[PDB]
Amino acid sequence: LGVIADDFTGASDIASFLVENGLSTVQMNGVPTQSLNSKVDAIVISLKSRSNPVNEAIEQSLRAYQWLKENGCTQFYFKYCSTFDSTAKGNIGPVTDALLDELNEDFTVITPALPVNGRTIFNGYLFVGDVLLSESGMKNHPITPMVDANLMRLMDAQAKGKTGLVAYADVIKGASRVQECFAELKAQGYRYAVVDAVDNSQLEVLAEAVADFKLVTGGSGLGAYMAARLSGGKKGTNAFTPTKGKTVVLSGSCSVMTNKQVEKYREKAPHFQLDVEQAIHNENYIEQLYQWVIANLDSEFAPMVYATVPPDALKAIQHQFGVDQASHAIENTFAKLAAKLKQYGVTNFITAGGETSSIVVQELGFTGFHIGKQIAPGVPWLKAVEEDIFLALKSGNFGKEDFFEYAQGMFL
Repeated sequence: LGVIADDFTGASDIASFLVENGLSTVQMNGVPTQSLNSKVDAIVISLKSRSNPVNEAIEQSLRAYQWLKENGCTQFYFKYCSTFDSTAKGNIGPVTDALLDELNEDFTVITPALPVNGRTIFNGYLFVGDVLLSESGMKNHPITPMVDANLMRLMDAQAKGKTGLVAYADVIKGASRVQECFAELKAQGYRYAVVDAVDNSQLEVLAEAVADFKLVTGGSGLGAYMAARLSGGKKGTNAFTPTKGKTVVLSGSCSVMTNKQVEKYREKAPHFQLDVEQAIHNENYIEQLYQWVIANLDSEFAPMVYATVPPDALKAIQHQFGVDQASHAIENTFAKLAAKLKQYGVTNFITAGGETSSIVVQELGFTGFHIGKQIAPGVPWLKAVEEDIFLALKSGNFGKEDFFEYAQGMFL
């Protein structure tokens, strides 16, 4: 199974869904230049093609497909947002068409639905919670505003073909009936088919119906049920975790949740607060931190180096050292420390904060990861494809208070 996602958050989202439903998954960030020496059930390629120039999105998508194809994928999934984010030139249609063309196929399904998570489709109209898409916040979206809730109309505006519908009344009759409707829509000259779902069992039916489709499109909802069918109901209970090795926590976020997670963890393990003044003027700071970390790698809980300070104290630093000057010092420090620790032999990295996580992954040079056991919603355990290194990247809002120790508790 090859998934081609139009954004990072969505790629991570569906990838977790595939794993939480029994499928071994590898999420590549961008089209890879080297083959995947690993045998997995699903490979998700994360792109930045939600609203970039349409010919770029098409070329990139075709490149992702060619790679996924070269690397064993036989079924493809074009993943987009559950709110159908696009415009009349919105790449959803162009990309679907390009993919259909390349594949020598002429029909596929459309479904940004996951009823349990407030994304329902009735009569082809998309609802976002209790209201129509056109009535939600999406109506005034900053990049891709949505003023029409009718999916067949939205797709028709940006597609080369015509969009049909498999209504609720027919989905509730089963997979076979859906296929009969698929056969009917195709005879009527439809190239795509929106499928209703006001309840999750409708995705379960569709999942079964599209079992032999060379290509399918949608949000995470369908992909999840496709994984559940392919796995036979298996869950993520047996997804991997880090094996025993040296671990380090690098916290840089100053969000309300992170500040509490740090305040709760410094109580449990060795902690060294990263001082911004020293990050910019002391040249031996990285060497000091490195020595300190490795000399505290034997405690019960991994040592933690953190920049995390209350949003109040942070704004005070931003207005004394400068927003960008202080941001760099912190990022360059974690990056150079993480590189030294990896060379030394640390195999598990637990980061906190969006920027801190990106910089550490950037420095270590990882291009993709094997998705593992879920530590918290949105925070799975990872393992680089390049080498046996595990990482837990926690954006500032995810995880409960005891996140740091918990992340470690599961593999001990």
